[PDB]
Amino acid sequence: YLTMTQALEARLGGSPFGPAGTGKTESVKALGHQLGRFVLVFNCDETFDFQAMGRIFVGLCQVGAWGCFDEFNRLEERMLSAVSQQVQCIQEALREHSNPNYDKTSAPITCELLNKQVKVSPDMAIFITMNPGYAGRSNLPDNLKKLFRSLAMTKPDRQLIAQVMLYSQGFRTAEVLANKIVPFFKLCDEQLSS
Amino acid sequence: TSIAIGSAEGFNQADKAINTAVKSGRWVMLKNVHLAPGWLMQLEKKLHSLQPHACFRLFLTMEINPKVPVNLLRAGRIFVFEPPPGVKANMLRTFSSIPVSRICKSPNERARLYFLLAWFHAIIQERLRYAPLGWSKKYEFGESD
Amino acid sequence: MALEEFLKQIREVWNTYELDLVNYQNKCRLIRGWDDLFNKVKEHINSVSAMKLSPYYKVFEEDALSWEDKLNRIMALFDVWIDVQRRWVYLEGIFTGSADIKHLLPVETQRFQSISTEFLALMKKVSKSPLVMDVLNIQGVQRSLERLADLLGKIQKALGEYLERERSSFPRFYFVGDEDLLEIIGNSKNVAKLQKHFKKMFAGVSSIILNEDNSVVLGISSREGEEVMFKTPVSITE
Amino acid sequence: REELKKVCQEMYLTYGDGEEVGGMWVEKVLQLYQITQINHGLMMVGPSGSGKSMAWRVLLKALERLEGVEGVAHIIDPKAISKDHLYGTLDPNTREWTDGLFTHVLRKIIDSVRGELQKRQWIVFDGDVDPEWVENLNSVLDDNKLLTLPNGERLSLPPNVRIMFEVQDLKYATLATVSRCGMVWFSEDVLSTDMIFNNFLARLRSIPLDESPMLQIQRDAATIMQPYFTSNGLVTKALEHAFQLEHIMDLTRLRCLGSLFSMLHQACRNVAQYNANHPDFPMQIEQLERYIQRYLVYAILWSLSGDSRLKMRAELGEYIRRITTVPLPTAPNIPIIDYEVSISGEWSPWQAKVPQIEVETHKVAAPDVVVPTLDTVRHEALLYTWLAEHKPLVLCGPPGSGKTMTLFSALRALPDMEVVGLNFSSATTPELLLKTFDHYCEYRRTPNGVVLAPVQLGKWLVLFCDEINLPDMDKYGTQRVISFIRQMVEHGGFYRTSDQTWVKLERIQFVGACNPPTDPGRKPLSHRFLRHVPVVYVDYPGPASLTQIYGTFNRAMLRLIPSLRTYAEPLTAAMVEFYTMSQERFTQDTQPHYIYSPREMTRWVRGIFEALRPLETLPVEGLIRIWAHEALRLFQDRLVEDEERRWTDENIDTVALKHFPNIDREKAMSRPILYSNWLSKDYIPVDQEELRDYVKARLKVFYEEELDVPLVLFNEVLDHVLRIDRIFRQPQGHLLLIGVSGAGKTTLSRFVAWMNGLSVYQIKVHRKYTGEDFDEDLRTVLRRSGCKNEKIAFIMDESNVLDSGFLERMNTLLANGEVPGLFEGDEYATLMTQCKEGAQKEGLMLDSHEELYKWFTSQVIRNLHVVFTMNPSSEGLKDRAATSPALFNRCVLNWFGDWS
Amino acid sequence: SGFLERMNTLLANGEVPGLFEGDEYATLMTQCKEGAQKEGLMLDSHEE
Ligand SMILES: Nc1ncnc2c1ncn2[C@@H]1O[C@H](COP(=O)(O)OP(=O)(O)OP(=O)(O)O)[C@@H](O)[C@H]1O
Ligand SMILES: Nc1ncnc2c1ncn2[C@@H]1O[C@H](COP(=O)(O)OP(=O)(O)O)[C@@H](O)[C@H]1O
Ligand SMILES: Nc1ncnc2c1ncn2[C@@H]1O[C@H](COP(=O)(O)OP(=O)(O)O)[C@@H](O)[C@H]1O
Ligand SMILES: [Mg+2]
Ligand SMILES: [Mg+2]
Repeated sequence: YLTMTQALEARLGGSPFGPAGTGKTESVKALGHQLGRFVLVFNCDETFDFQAMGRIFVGLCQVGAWGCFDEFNRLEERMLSAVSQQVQCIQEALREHSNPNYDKTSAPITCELLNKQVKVSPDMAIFITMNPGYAGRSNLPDNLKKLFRSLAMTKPDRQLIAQVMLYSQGFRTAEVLANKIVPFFKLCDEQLSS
Repeated sequence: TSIAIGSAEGFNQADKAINTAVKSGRWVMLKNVHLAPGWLMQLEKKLHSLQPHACFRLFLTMEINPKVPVNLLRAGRIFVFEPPPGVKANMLRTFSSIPVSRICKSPNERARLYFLLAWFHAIIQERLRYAPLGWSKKYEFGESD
Repeated sequence: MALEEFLKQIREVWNTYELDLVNYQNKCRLIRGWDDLFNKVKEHINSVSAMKLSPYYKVFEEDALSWEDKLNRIMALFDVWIDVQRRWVYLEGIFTGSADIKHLLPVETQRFQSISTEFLALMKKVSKSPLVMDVLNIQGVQRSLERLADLLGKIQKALGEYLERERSSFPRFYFVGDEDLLEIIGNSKNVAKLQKHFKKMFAGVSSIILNEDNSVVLGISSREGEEVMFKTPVSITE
Repeated sequence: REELKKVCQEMYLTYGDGEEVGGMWVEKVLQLYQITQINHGLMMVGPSGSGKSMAWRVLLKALERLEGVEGVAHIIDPKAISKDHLYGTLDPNTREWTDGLFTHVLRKIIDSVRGELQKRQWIVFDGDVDPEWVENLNSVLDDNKLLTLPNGERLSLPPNVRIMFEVQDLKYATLATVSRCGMVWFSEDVLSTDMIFNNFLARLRSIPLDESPMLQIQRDAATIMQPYFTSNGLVTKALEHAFQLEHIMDLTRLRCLGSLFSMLHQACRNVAQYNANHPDFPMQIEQLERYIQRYLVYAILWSLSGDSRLKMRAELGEYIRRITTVPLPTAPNIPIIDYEVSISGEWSPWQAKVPQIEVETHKVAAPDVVVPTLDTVRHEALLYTWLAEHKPLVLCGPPGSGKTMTLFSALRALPDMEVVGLNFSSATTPELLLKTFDHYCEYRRTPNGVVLAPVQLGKWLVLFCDEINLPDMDKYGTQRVISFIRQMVEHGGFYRTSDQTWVKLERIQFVGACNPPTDPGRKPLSHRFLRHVPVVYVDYPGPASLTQIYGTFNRAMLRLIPSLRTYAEPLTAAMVEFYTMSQERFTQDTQPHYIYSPREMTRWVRGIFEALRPLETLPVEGLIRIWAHEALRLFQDRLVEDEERRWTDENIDTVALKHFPNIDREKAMSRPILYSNWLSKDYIPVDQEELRDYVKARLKVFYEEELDVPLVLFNEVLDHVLRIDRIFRQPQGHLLLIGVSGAGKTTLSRFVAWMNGLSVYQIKVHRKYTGEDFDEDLRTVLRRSGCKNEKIAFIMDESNVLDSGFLERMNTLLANGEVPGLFEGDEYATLMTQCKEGAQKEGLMLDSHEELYKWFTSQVIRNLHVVFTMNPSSEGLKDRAATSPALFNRCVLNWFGDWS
Repeated sequence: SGFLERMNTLLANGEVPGLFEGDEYATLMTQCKEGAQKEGLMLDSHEE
C-alpha cells in the first residue's frame, strides 16, 4: 500500500513483482477497492499488441478505472516499447491534471491515444504484475521500467493470514490452529516427495 | 520528436518525423532501436542519401546488443552509457543531473540533504560491482530511484 | 402393443401443439417457449429411439421412422429460427431507434429493411397457422431461415464503426463486446434483457432495480442480492 | 457409490469398494468429485491409461443420474490446434475479433440461448500443458474467474462450469498453473490389469463384433479365454516378461492389450467365417477350444513382441513355452513365432505358405511384385488382422525394409479400402490432413452433428502417413499433428476451426510408417498416442531372405538370355555380397545420405533387366560389365570423398572376380565403364572418345538453338551427362545434384533435358517472391506436364527455397506426384476441364472427377522430372535430411562436388 | 452476323446472357466478389 500510494501520488504506475502465489494481483485489487476504484484485471499475453493496449487504455482513461495488467512481461519486447509511449502520455496527462492553475471549469484534459484525443479521468491508474523469474519472459525496456515504481512481493505472511481468517470464521482456537497449520504446510513442502 | 520503436505505426511515425526534420532542422529521437535490426539497416541506407538541415539531429537510443548492424555502428557516433567508474564520478554525475536551482531553494539545509542522498546513491551503486558481497544480486539501483 | 400407444400420444401432441405467439411493440407476433418446444422434441426423439430398441419395433418401424424424421426436421428448423429472431430483435431496435445510422450506413439499412420485410412476411404466415406441424410444412422454409440467419450475421459484422462511436458515447461500453453491445442498444427499450450485461460494465453492480412498468431506475443490486436504493431515482422516459 | 456402481455396470467397467478390484479407482472418482465441489479448475494428472477419462465420464453420468442435472462435457485438445484457433484472433487490419475454440464454447455457455446455464458444463482440456496456452487461463483459474481477451472483452466463468485438464505429466507447466488447480493424481496402479481384462471380456460377451451366432461365438471364446485372463495368469506373466525385453518403441501396457484384443476379435470373426463356410458342421467345443488357445498364445506373441527384433521374439516364445500349459509345436529349435494357427485348431508352419514362385520375366523388380517370404507372410497376416478391425497401426523399421510394400500387399487382400499416401516432414501440421480430407472426403450435416466421410460410398479411406515421427516437436515436447491424429483416433473426430464445430470421422482409418525413434531427425511418439496404435517392426531382410528374393528376380531376368542362366546363382550372390559390404562400409554416421537398403538392390535388378531387355545374346563378360556399371551408378554416385570411390572400385573388382572366376578381367571390367543409348538404339557400352565427339557435336547444336554458353568438355562432364540422362528416362525420376556453385549442374541439366526433349522450367524468383507465387508456378508446371502431356524438367536451386512451405510442397510433389491442396476453388474446376480434354485426346473414357484426378496424377508422375541443386554443406544436408525426407528417398543423389 | 448479335445484346442490355458459362462464369463470379468487397459491398449471391 505504501509503495503503490507513493507511485500514485507521483502519477507513476505500480509494479509488484515476485514469484507466483504471493498476493500481488489481490493486493492491487484490495488497494483499488480501498479507494473505491473500479479495478479491471487483464491477463496479458503476446497478443496484447500496441493497438489493443491503446484501446484498453482509452477505455480506462474515459471510464476512470484502474488497470491491473497481470503477466505483463508476456508481451513482446517491441510491443512493450511501443506501449511505453502511451503510458508516458497518460502519465503526463495525469500529472497536468494535478496542477493548481487548471480547474474543472476549464477545457477537459485529454491525451493522445491511437491518433485521437481521449479525455483522462483523474481516478485512473495503471498497474503491472509480473514474475521476473520465469525463463523466456520478455525484458521490459528501461524507458518503460522507469514509468513504474516496483516492489518485491516474495514472502507473504502466511501465519497472520491464517490466524486472522480462522479468527473471523468463528474458530475459537484460531491462533493455535494457525500455528499448527502453517508449519504443517511447510513440513509437507519440505518432507514429502518432490 | 521522441518515438518508441516496435510497432508499424512507430516505423511510419519515425519515417515521417525524419522526413519533416531533415528539412525543418528539428531533432528526432528513436528509442529501443535494437528491437528492429532490419529496419535499422534500411534506416542507415536512407540516412546515407540525405542532405538535411544544418541543425538536424537524429538520436538512436539503444541497448548494447550484437543484433545491431555494424553498418549503422560505423555510420553514426557511439556513446556508451554505463555505471560511473567510481564514487567521485557517480557524485559528479549526480550533481550534474540535478539542476542548480532545484538544489538551491529557500531552505539552506536542502543542499546538504541532496549531497547526503548523492553520497548514499554513490555508495550502493558502487557496491553492485562486487556481485556477491556488495549485495546478494545485481539490483537495478538507477536514475529513477 | 404399447408402441402403438406411444405413436398415438406423439401424434396427438404434435397435432395439438401450436407455437406461442406474442405481440412485439405492435409490429409482429414473436415466439416464446423455446425451451418447452425443445424439451418436447428431445423427449419425443428419445422415446422414438427407446422404441427402436424394442423387439416389437419392426411392425411399427416405418411409422416410427417417419416421426423421427419429422422430429428432426422440427429440431433443425427451430435451432436456426430462435437465433434469427434474436438477431432481428436487437437489430430492428438499432436501425429504427437511431437516426444517424441511416445516413452513415445506407447499404446496411437497405439490406436490413429487405430482411425485415421477408422476416415479417414469414412471421405473418406463421401467425395465420401457428401449428408447429403446419409451420414445418411450409415449402422452402428451412432454407429461408438459414439464408435469413446468414444475412443477419453479415449485417452484424458491418456495424463496427457504429459500435465504436457508441462506445465513445458511454465509456464503460469499452468493456463490452460487439454482439453484447448490439444487444444492449437493440433492447434498450426492453431493459429486462440488460440485467445480464451490467456485470461487464460495473465493479459490483449485477442488476438494476426497476418499478412495475420498467420506466424508473429505483436502484442497483449486487450478485449477492445486496441492494442500493437511489435517493433520486433515474427516469428512463425522460 | 450406488450411482457409480450402476454406471460402471452399464459401461462394462469394474466397480469395487476398498481393497476389492476397482476400489482404488472408485476412491479416485470420489476424490475427483470432492475436488469438483471445491475448485472450478481441476487437473487429472497421471500416466497414460490410468483411468482418468473413464473416471470423469462415469462421475459425470453418475452425477446426472443422482442430482437430475444434465451433464455436458466439451473435450478440447489445446495442443492439436494453434493457440490463435484456441483462444481467438484479433485481425490487425479491421480490428475485428474472431472467437477461438475455448472462447466460443465459453461464450455459448454464458449466453445460454439453449439453457446451457441449467446444465453441468465440464470443459476438459485433454492434451499437453505448456506455459504458452494455459497461462491465458490464469485469470480463469484464479479467484477472478474471468477470461480476458485482447479486444477488451471479459467473460465471467459461470458457477456451473468446471475447467478440467486431463494430462499425463506436468513437467512443463509452471507453478502459476499448478497452484491454481485442484490436483487429482491417478497412479498407474489405480487401473489394474484385471479390470482391463474384465472390461474386454464383458464387452466381448455383450457387444457383437458383427455390428445371435456372433454373440454365441464371442461368449464361448470368452469362456475359453477366461482362465488365462486372471491375476498371475498367462497374459499378465507374459506382459511382465515382455516389459523386460527391448522394443523398437517404448512399451505401454494398453498398446499390447489393445493389439491383443483386436487379434482376439479377429479370431472370433475367423470362427464365424468358418461356421459360415461350413453350414452342415459348425465348429464344436473341442475344436473351438484348441483354436482359441492356440490363437491366444499366437496373439500374445505377436502383440507383446511384434515391435522387437527376432531375438526378443524368440526370447518371449521361449519364456511362454516355459510357463504356459497350452500345447505347442514340438520342433526342437524352431521358435513359435514362425507357427501360425490353422482354423482347424492346429499349429501350422508359416513356411508352408511361402512357395518358391517364378516371377514373370517382364515383371522383375516391379513395385507391385512381392516375392513371398517368411517375414513377408507373417507381417501381411498381422497387418490384415489389424486393418480388418479398422485399428490404426504403425510400421516401424529401417528405410527400405518393406513397410510400404508389406502394407500395400496386405491391402490388396482388402478390396473395400482405398489408400491415400501422405508424406510427413518436419514442417507437417494438421493442415496436410485437412487438405486430404477436403480432397478425398466430404462434410455432411446429420441430426447428430457434422460427419466427415469418404466420397466413395461403402469404402474405407486409409490415410498412410509415411514419416509420422518427423514433424517438429515443440520446446514443450509436443507434435501438433500427432496430437491431431490422437484426437481423431481416441475421440473419433476433430474440431473444424472455421466455425468451431465438432466433426466426427466415419470410415476413415490411420496407418503410419516411420523409422526407429533413435534415428537422426526422428522423435519418440507420445505414449497417449501409442496406446491406440499397435506397432510392428519391419526389419531388413537377412542375407538368406535377400538371396531368395533377388535370386528369384535374377532367374526371371536371365531367362531372357538362356546362355546366361547358369550364372543366376553367382550373380545374385555377388550382388548380395557387394550390397552387404557397402551397407557395412558407408554408414549414416559419416554422411546423412549413406543409406543402403533393398531398394538399392531392387534398382540394381531393374537396371540390369532394362539393359538386357533388347539384347539377343551376351557373353558372361557383358553381363558382368552391366553388373559393374549398375553397381557404380547405385553405390558410387552418392559418395563424397575419393577414398570411398576407390574402395567401391576395388571392391567391385574383388567381388566380381570372386563370384565370377575363369573370366577375362579386362574385357568385362575395363575401368572406364560407360553405357549410352545416344549412338544406337540399345543401352550398350560406349567408347569415351566417340561419346566425347558426339557430345561435342550436340553441344555445338545446343549453343545455337537453346543456350549460347560455351562449355569445356572433360571426362567428368561426360560421366555426369550420362548419369543425368539415366534419370531423365525413368518414370518419376528426380535428381538431386550436390556440388559447388559454378560447377555446371544447371547447365548440364538443361543440356541433357534438351537432348531428351524435356522442357526446362525454372521459377523466376525475385525479392518479393511469396508462397502464392510458388503455388502459381507449381500449378503452371503441373498443368503443363499433366494436362498437356508435356515432359518437363523442373530445375530448382536451394537458393530458390525462400520458406519451409516451399520444401513441404516440393516434398509432397516428389513423393506423390500430386499436391492435395494446390488446386482448389476455380483452379480445381479449370484443372478438371483441362484434364477431361487431355483424357479424351488420349483416347480414354474418363469423366468422373476422381478418375480424372487420378489420370492427372499419373500424367504428372510420368512426365515431371525435378532436378534439385545445392551446395555441399554438412549442416544443411543434415537439416534437409529431415526437412524434406523425399529429397533423399525419391530423388537420385549425384555428388558432383568440386572440380578435381 | 454473330458478332453483331453479341454487340447488339451488349449495347442494349450491358451484358450478354450466354457469354460467361462453365468455368468462365465461376471465375467471373470470383472476380465480381473480390471487386465488390474492393468497392465496399458485401455480396456473395451469384444473382446480386
Ligand atoms: N474401472 C475400470 N474398469 C474397467 N476398465 C476400465 C476402467 N477404467 C478404465 N478402463 C479401461 O481401461 C482403459 C483406460 O483408458 P482411460 O481412457 O480410462 O485412460 P486414461 O488415463 O484417461 O488415458 P489417456 O491419458 O491415455 O487418455 C480403457 O480401455 C478403459 O475402457
Ligand atoms: N519379400 C520381398 N519381395 C520383393 N521385394 C522386396 C521384398 N522385401 C523387400 N523388397 C524390396 O525392398 C524395397 C522396400 O521399399 P519400401 O517398401 O518403400 O520400404 P519403406 O516402406 O521402408 O520405404 C522394395 O522396393 C522392394 O522391391
Ligand atoms: N564445363 C564447363 N565449361 C565451361 N564453362 C562452364 C562449365 N560448367 C559451367 N560453366 C560456367 O558456369 C556458368 C553457369 O553455371 P551454372 O551451371 O549455373 O552453375 P551451377 O552448377 O551452380 O548451377 C556458365 O556461365 C559457364 O560459363
Ligand atoms: Mg497474479
Ligand atoms: Mg484419457
